[PDB]
Amino acid sequence: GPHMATGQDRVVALVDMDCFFVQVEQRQNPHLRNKPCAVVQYKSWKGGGIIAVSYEARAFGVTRSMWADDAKKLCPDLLLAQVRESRGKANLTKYREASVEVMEIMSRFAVIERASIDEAYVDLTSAVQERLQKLQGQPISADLLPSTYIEGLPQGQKEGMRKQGLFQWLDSLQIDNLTSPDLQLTVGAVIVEEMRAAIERETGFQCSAGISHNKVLAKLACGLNKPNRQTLVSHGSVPQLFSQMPIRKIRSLGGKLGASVIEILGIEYMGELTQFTESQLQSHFGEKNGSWLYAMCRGIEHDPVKPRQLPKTIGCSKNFPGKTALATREQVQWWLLQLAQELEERLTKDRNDNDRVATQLVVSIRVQGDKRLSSLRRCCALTRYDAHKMSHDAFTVIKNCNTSGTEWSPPLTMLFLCATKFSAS
DNA sequence: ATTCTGACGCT
Ligand SMILES: Nc1nc2c(ncn2[C@H]2C[C@H](O)[C@@H](COP(=O)(O)NP(=O)(O)OP(=O)(O)O)O2)c(=O)[nH]1
Ligand SMILES: [Mn+2]
Ligand SMILES: [Mn+2]
Repeated sequence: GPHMATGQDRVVALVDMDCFFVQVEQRQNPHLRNKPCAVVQYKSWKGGGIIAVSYEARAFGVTRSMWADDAKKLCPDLLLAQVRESRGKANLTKYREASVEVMEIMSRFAVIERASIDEAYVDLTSAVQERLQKLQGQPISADLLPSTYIEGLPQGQKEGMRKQGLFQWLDSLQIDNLTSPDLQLTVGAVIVEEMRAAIERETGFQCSAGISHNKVLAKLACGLNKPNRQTLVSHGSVPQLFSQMPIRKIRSLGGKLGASVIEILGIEYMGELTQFTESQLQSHFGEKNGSWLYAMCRGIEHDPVKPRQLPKTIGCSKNFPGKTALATREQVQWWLLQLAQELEERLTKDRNDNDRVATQLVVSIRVQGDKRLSSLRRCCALTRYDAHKMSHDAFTVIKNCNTSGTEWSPPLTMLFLCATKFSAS
């Protein structure tokens, strides 16, 4: 009872941009705004592969991983923006720079952990404490939460439902107790409204957010009312929320591990995990995963918001599927050089912006007919930012995969160069 | 023949 800690010590938010690459293209090209539109990579094979879809286009069934030619069958009016092509490959620089715009705004409010090109976690515990002291017992008005949903409310038109649930929540709040976790989350949500307003004012981009006591619940909360809304998931909301939540929806369980939880335990929903002992879960899934699962299904997770805004690696990849696979020495060399030229550009800019240098070069390849996504992964020293040296070293390190007797066999279906092991500069 | 990333765990 009094000694079962409840994982209510922190206020954590997850901010995720709405259809991010589409919004970047819509800001640049006003003719795309408020239209069914998507962003593709390449164009020749089936019109290109879609990686981002506006919410208008999602209403017709357009999804990521769809070929644009197929999406047009669902949505004949679909508008398309193509990712930039440089040195014969997709170049995501525009979206990386847009990401930095957003991250720099979020960093004004609190320490953030970049979790992807378009999302960051925010540790708001200290900011909430400061703001609670600033309010000096003053209640929290619904006007301060104009885009917030309270998960699980109302209890007992979409905007009308939203506001009913918010009123129920706010009428229940104990504002005089500076230590109430529910009040702390509410103040967190006020700050996140301010952060999201700043992002939209200063970039034009809309985003959604989750506010809860840890990263997993904040990420889950984010997706519940996208787009352009934020969602507060309280500790008390967890039993009902998890009682029908498929296990695969929880971050890290969308893959083989979640499938094995489902199959070994004979369950479907996160909440059903509560019926197992910590030792039982550790027995099936290992000591780390088992402890994590035991706490997670009760709404509890301890993973910190890491102070890390910048990527830890800078990588350059290209697939060569089907008959396009690289089958000569000259081909492999030329593409390694293209990859290294983009890597050198991004690294030189990184070194000037972020006062750091990469020290290790990772080379990964796939060969045709190989089941694995990495037929080989080998590292070497990254001593200078020179594309010719990096491409020559990558070839030196992969060349003994060639079984030919000028030819390359098995043909390569993927090349990948990644700079890692950064040190201050 | 979604492709192009990037974090993190295991051994
Ligand atoms: N190259 C590449 N980029 C991708 C891929 N998947 C996503 N991206 C890029 C394009 C995406 O815009 C961006 C962020 O991915 P999300 O946050 O998962 N989706 P979004 O923000 O579009 O919509 P929502 O409102 O549902 O969050 O990452 C992929 O497989 N490949
Ligand atoms: Mn997003
Ligand atoms: Mn995202």
